Amino acid sequence: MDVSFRLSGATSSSYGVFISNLRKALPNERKLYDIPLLRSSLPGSQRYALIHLTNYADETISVAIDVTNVYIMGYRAGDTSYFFNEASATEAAKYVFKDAMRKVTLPYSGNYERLQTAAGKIRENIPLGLPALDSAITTLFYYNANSAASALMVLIQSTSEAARYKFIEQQIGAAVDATFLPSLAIISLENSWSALSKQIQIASTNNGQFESPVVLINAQNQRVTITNVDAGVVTSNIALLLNRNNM
Repeated sequence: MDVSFRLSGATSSSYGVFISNLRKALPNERKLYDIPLLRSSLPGSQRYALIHLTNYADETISVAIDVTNVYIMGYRAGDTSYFFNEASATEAAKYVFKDAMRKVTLPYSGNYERLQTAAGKIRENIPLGLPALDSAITTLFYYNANSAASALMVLIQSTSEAARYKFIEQQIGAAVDATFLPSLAIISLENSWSALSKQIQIASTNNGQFESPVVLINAQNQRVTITNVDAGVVTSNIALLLNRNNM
């Protein structure tokens, strides 16, 4: 299922609607504690979906994502496609944006470690919020190489991370006319998706108890250890689980 989000006239509601639609395009056979469990894997012809993003100036880029883990493989702007420099993207290039006659291989893979190095900035130094997304779209639309890395980090957190965590969704969506620097509470959630997903799956057959704790940071910068599905992050935050079979 194709989905989309328009910055022109965007509101907290319209962003919520978009995130809601993004989550819906992700297939799942089961749910654990009402949280959809993503597929272990899918055939190339079902593995990808597109996210059409339109900035204020009405310029649009299509972002390709792997629906089993919500990872961005690359994006398309007009007749040019852009793929991350990694095996995942190379594989996706065989299925998406195949009519784009210009194919560009970005100089980095899509993980934070690589991107932060290319950007010379870590996530916490990069503003988020709808206006941030607009600007990121612009730099990707015209491919402003020296700013693409940070822009991609804005794109990832505004889509992938937002889909995974309702909290991140709230924070980014509330920032309609201004931006903000992401808290460690947000970064913490982003860094712990695999772990939380794994522990919740184990918990489903381990009396609701985690095998290993997951440490997060709350809004007061204190470390909070998660050990069971009664934790708030499990009850009222995490909106998708990465399959144990799929990293």
